[PDB]
Amino acid sequence: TLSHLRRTNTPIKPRQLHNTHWGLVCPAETPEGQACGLVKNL
Amino acid sequence: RGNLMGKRVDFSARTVISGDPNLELDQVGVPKSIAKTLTYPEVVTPYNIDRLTQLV
Amino acid sequence: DESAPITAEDSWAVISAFFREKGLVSQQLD
Amino acid sequence: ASRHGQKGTIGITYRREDMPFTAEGIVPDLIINPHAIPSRMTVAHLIECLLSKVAALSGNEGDASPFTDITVEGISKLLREHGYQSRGFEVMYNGHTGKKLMAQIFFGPTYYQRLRHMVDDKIHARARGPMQVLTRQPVEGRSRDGG
Amino acid sequence: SNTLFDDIFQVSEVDPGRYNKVCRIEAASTTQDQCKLTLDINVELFPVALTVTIASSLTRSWRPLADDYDYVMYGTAYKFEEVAVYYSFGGLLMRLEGNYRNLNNLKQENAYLLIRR
Amino acid sequence: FDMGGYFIINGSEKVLIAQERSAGNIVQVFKKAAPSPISHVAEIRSALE
Amino acid sequence: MIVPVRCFSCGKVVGDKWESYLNLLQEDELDEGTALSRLGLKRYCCRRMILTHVDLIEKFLRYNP
Amino acid sequence: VGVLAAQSIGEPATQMTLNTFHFAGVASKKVTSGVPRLKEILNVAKNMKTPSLTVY
Amino acid sequence: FIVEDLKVRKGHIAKLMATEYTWSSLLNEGLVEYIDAEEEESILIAMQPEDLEPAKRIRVSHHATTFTHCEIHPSMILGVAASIIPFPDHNQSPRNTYQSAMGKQAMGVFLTNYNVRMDTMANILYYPQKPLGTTRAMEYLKFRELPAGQNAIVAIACYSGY
Amino acid sequence: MNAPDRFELFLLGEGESKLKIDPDTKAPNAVVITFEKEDHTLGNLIRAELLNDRKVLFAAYKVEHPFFARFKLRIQTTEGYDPKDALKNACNSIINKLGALKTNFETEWNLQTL
Amino acid sequence: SLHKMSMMAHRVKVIPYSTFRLNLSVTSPYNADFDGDEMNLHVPQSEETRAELSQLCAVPLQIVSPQSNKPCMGIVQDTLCGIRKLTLRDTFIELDQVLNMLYWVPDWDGVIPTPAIIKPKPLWSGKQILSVAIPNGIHLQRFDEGTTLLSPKDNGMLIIDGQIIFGVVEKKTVGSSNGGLIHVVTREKGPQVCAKLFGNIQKVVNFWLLHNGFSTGIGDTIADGPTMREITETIAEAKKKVLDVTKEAQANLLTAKHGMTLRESFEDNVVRFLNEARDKAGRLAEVNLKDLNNVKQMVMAGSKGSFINIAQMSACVGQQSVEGKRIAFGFVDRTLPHFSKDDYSPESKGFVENSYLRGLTPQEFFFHAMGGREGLIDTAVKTAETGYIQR
Amino acid sequence: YDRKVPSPTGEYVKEPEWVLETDGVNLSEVMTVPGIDPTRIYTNSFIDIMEVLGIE
Amino acid sequence: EEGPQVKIREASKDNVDFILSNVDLAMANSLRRVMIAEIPTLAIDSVEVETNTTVLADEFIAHRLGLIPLQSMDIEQLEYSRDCFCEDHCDKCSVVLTLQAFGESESTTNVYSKDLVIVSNLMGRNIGHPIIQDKEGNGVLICKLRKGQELKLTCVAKKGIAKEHAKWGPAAAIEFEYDPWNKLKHTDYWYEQDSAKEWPQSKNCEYEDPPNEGDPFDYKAQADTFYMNVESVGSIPVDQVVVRGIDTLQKKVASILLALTQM
DNA sequence: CACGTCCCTCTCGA
RNA sequence: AUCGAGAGGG
Ligand SMILES: Nc1ncnc2c1ncn2[C@@H]1O[C@H](COP(=O)(O)OP(=O)(O)OP(=O)(O)O)[C@@H](O)[C@H]1O
Ligand SMILES: [Mg+2]
Ligand SMILES: [Mg+2]
Ligand SMILES: [Mg+2]
Ligand SMILES: [Zn+2]
Ligand SMILES: [Zn+2]
Repeated sequence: TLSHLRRTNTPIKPRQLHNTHWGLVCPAETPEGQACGLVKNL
Repeated sequence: RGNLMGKRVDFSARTVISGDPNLELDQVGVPKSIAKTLTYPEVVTPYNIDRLTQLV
Repeated sequence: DESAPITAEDSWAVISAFFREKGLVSQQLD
Repeated sequence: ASRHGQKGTIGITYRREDMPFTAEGIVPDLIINPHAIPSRMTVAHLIECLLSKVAALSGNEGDASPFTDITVEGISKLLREHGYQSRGFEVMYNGHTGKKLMAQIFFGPTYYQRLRHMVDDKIHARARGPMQVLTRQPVEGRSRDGG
Repeated sequence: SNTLFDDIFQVSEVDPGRYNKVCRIEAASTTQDQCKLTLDINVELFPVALTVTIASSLTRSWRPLADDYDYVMYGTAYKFEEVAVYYSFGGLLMRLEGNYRNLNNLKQENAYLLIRR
Repeated sequence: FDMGGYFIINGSEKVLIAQERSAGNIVQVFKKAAPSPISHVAEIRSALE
Repeated sequence: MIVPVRCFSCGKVVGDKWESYLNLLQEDELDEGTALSRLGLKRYCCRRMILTHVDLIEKFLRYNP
Repeated sequence: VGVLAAQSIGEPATQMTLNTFHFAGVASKKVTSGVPRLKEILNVAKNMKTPSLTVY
Repeated sequence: FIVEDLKVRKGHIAKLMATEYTWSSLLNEGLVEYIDAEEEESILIAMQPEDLEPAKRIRVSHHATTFTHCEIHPSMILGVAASIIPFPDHNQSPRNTYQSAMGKQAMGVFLTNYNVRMDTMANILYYPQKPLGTTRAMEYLKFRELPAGQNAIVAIACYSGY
Repeated sequence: MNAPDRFELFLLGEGESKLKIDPDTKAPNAVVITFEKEDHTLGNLIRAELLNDRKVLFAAYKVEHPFFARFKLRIQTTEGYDPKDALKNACNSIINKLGALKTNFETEWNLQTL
Repeated sequence: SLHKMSMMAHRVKVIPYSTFRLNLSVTSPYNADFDGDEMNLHVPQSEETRAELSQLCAVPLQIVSPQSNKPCMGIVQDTLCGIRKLTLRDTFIELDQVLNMLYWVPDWDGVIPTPAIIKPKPLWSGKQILSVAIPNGIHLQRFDEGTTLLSPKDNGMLIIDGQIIFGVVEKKTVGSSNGGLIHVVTREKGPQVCAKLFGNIQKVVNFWLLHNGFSTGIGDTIADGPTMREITETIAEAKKKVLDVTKEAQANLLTAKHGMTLRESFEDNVVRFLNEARDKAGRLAEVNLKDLNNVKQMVMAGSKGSFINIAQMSACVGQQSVEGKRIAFGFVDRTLPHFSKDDYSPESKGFVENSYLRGLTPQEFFFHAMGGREGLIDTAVKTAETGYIQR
Repeated sequence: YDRKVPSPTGEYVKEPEWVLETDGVNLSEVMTVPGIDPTRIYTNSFIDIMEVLGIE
Repeated sequence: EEGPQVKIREASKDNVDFILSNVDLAMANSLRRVMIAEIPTLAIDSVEVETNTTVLADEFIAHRLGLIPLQSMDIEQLEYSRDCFCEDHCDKCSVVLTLQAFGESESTTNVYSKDLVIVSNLMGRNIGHPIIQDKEGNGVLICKLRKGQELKLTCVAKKGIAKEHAKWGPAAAIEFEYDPWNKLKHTDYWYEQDSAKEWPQSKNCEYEDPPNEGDPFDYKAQADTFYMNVESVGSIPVDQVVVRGIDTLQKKVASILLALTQM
């Protein structure tokens, strides 16, 4: 449940895990598929 | 391309697969239930008529 | 004694504090 | 699945007498294949199994917290503190014949999770079956007794 | 069907090599200090620190009385090397270097091995 | 333990998924393709808060 | 969700030792592992059987009917 | 043989780029000159991404 | 945190642990700061606190001092689902990116009121157990109070070939 | 679902004889008995107390498959010496061994009291 | 279904529980593991489509592939790991264990092999007992590194008339090797003959491993004993051999390579000073680990595991590569807000000095997390390139 | 590059030889240069090679 | 004394240690197995629920009731429900139990193992009694009720063994060990420095004499003297756990004779 | 300026 | 039911 409420959709690399993602987004929590690194978690 | 080059088909099945070291290479452990839903139209003949009527 | 800096274990009391105010749905609600 | 992406289905079920057993009488709830380790590189799994081994014994919630200086060489010091093999292993005995094993078994608890994937709720099979409205070929899905 | 070879050797060289239950061996024939012999030996049943034979009996299935030695092995020969035979015991090997008893030993694919004291 | 943050609509609990967007009212400088006539472009997404 | 009658990997009965284990720390105020140890749980599969269990039924009987 | 060479060429490509995280950050020539160039090679395309003359 | 010549002290450690029976204090007391990603561009943060000022796991160049801020605890980079991973530093990163999505696939008590709500489909474990391996991040996910699995005696070993 | 009812681990079915003797055509004076509804509780036990039979040649057993509670037992003996008897002479040897354990435990047990 | 082999014909064997069950050796063709994996089943309806499946698409008919003109099935997992464990000289089997093994072979000649060792205590060699499952009429010959005619370390492989002469059985011998046992048996004997071989080995080898057992713990990812004192030095000089070039080009003195700029050049030499050192702590790891190591054992047989794995787990992870190049500067001229600006060191550019055993750092983890994603992207986003080229 | 060529004793032997690689493809002109082997030259641009040396 | 000898080390109402002198391992193990699974025992098998208003679902409370121990001393005089001749069950194969529970007290009201009473005839044989080893003599905690919850059910117990389901498991854990000093080489120890120092000598080590380094391992040594310890959940006392383990294995090998003469 | 792998399992809304 | 939307699995 928690994970769903802190979810980040990103519209259609914008996928690559970015450095500016440190501390603000989970480096591991993201779905394998047409969303890997695109839809992230907080 | 998905109605003629490829169809959904009767006489088909699917389930989780597990590995067996006491099976033979060219085999497939089919769950009982699948073998009660999956059939084969055997033709009645002197060779099989005795087996066939028992099944029935 | 209000003096010494802080340890690795002391930080956890800080984190414990952060949630007791904002929580986990912090941004969703605010 | 353990909490390190350690998925896997049940290949078979065994009773305690068919099962391998430690000398204390303890028996494994779960036997995961040693080959799921080098390729998957889940050393955190091995360490959770060693940590939880002590956590149960001394009876103290073991800090699996990430970035702290908790060594394996210290946990092992605690696991030999409780008289066990410092590295998690234990002379275990062939359940069938009852003789030992010419190798020792890394043992101990590990937090596993039952996942929303039951074979009974996944298996499907069909012959004849219902037929699509317009294409007169099988209907899609297990839900609809399809092909 | 008697002994296909009779000779004795010496405390030459002992080797483990990660192996801790079997050891390779070297040996110098005491009859003529020129007849090499090298082979593996289960040092678990028979340590080392010195006799030898061959023979071929005393086909057909196996059951559980010509044992007069201590450590005995059965195997088969797999090569013939001019200058020396090569034998194997399921997994254990053996090499007897020579040229003299060409008649006693033979190219058979069967033979026992005996060691005495 | 239910922490909320969601709505209830005709029964089902609907969640709002954080929609990400490259901020507006900022100035950005971009190169362009090798065959593109433009050598560079300066962009601003002009929008009122 | 309530004390598991009999330990999983042993068969050891541990459904009775809840309100005993629990009171070995509320009353006697002991070390959890030393309480488990005093409730006769030498094998750690039993130790975890009590130690890891959370007694969620208590947070269930809070509602009305 | 044709529907076979096709699979024989296409299986390892599709299957190699499925075991890329078994080593996590390794890259290598998975998606460097394999998948890329091969796409070029099949489409031909004059705008090659690395026109090299290895002159002896 | 913010640092000069560490802003926050063990004194402020008691200004909180007592109040448990404030955080906005630390914010207005100027001991903490909300740095967005752009304000990060013009700051320097110390990983661990005491470890970054003047056998085991190898470290790096903490001696280069100019710091302006400190990381609360390195763990806080994780999302909820990935936080429950024990020892993610001893794990190939993709393994972490999986267990993150599988912790959402698991079972166990999801709410204490399941008996009283009519939700389409829902699984509940028969005897949930708080894990033996816990991260300090868990106390805040309320995870020991609503576990997701069970501590199974796991024997990593070959046996039948099943 | 497709799981067999637990009791089929020991309860025989329609006509199934607990034991079924077949002659090992391969090697003469050998037999293979298909023990139905049994396992290494009996399997490993009978094989071992057969190995001690001086006039016994071969003694092994395989649980065909862990699903199906049943094992084949192959027994070979010296010429003429019926293997079916070698199983009887091995069985009673077990029961007579067992019976002595019971009485030696019962007496040793009846003494101590704590 | 990217394979002629990904659709095979098997004999039905109705069984309980709701899983399809298939022989562990037919995994590699379908690329199936038993982790929530799902498989289709189709069933013929006429006696001719029947014969069409059994006379063409039968699993044993397909044992050797035209794809790479080699066997596409072979021993894997349990059986492989225990078949080199079994085929040893230290590995002996006594009688009570030997008769069990002999029985499991359904095509057994029912004759007890005269024991390799007789009199002290009738013992049998691992390979010796294995040989009754190998069919008389087989001759195979392989020479490894320094393999002689009197095998030194049970090197290479030689089977003569279906019995093992010397050498340990590993992936090379019993895998899907270009000239492996599987390949030789299917050609000089037949498709269905070899198939029965597959089972005849899975029934014996697995049985032996049952009563020998095999495990793996964190103990097997531990060198620590002056090999971790050795490896750490390799990563120290590597931070100086890469610091060498780091200061060289800091004072212009960088003899730029021809073609690749000073920066490109620098990194190319730098990048391999880590990968050549991190790969040197992975052979320093492999060295200390005894032949009693479990992680080491699985890779020696070829069961599972590779050279890198031992390195990353016990020795050192290594540089993380995203889009080929190292970790770049998302922040202005720096890689992280914990790092000095314009820092080009390997610690900043994404080198994991620690192993998985030691545990990464707050930084080491993130980069390793960046690199993984790049991979997780290949395995989920760049698969549509190759599925389309195939179409 | 280390190219394998037959020694006067007949046995193949590893004799190095210098080679140049480019970042451009003008085959029609670079091959006609004096001082190379116009029989060994090679560009990865198979498109340009079809244009210069024929389809085969 | 008569061959397979014994020697008791310790013994109590729950655990029981003992050494087995001159016995075949392949046999001793087969007894461990019999003890675990194939010893007869009683426990609940069918639970008719008249009214359940608890936070625990029906079959969740069901699942455990069987898991609860029941008296089984004189179990051999209660036929298997399947072997008897009655429609369903009766008194010569089942022991009916009733568990009625209403929570009056505002304070939460616990339902225990004691709280089940038998509504059948025992015929003067020890059976069906909810084995209570509790400190405060309360038994196994089945449920918890609030101010007005309720629970009316009826349990029909039956003879059974752990094979059908481990709730008929009369044994808990079976401590098995032999040859504490690995003299027989039945396991190849694992170490990164020293095998002996890294593996602790077992408790049952003072009983066999150490190996004496300067010696040549004797293959002729065989498995002998097995260090055991059987625990009783209660269902059957720790003597009959081993006595009937020995005795019901007897019947196994003996019924093999039974059908042996029918051939 | 048209393609953008393969299947499979559930949820909901005109 | 059909179209659309989404989340998972291999
Ligand atoms: N997106 C996809 N498209 C096609 N096939 C896929 C896809 N994802 C997975 N597969 C197939 O399913 C399998 C994926 O591997 P799987 O998820 O079983 O993990 P794994 O290799 O066991 O991982 P680990 O290293 O954790 O053990 C392969 O056989 C692959 O062909
Ligand atoms: Mg898989
Ligand atoms: Mg897998
Ligand atoms: Mg996957
Ligand atoms: Zn237990
Ligand atoms: Zn009755």
